[PDB]
Amino acid sequence: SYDSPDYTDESCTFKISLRNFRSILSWELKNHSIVPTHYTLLYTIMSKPEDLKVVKNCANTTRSFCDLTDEWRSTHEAYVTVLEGFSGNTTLFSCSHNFWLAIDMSFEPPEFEIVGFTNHINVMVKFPSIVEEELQFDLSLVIEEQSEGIVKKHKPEIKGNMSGNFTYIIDKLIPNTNYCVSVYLEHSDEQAVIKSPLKCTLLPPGQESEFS
Repeated sequence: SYDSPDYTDESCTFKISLRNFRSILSWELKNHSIVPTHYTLLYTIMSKPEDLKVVKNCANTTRSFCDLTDEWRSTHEAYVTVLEGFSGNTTLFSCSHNFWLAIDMSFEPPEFEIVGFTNHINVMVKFPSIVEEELQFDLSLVIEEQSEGIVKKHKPEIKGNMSGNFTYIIDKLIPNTNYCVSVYLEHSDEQAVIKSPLKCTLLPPGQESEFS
């Protein structure tokens, strides 16, 4: 059916994550005809596009996602990147993209769960142990609350809160409230919603039970 043998060819899509406020950029270049294996993740900063680096640990590598915790310390900048993938022994392609960290910051790896009290909520976001007094990202945390059909977004002061087991409490709720608590970061923007797989933790559902 249809007339088109070639539908897709090299998504050349670089996915950047953020584990414990550590940067890790990856790529999505599929192969149709030629069979590539090793690649070379090259990266730079928008303000200095002339300073691209073929990361030694991400050059002719027969891997995909390359990491960068202290390699992209220019969070405030847009880490422009050029991932040149070599098919076998030759450079088969070269794709670039302006990574907006300061504006994108994709968090998810961190640990997080939530305990719900019959009437309140206990949200603990497990961010790495870091002393804000020397942090690299001013990034905030957005505690989203999806209780009993009600969705919401919180944003507690991360001034020294992103250093371990974040302690937040979602209260002011009626008994029996199963909420899906997400953990996404923000920064004066409603487009950087890295809403990770929430936690739908319910609380001891009152339901009266002949108490009054």
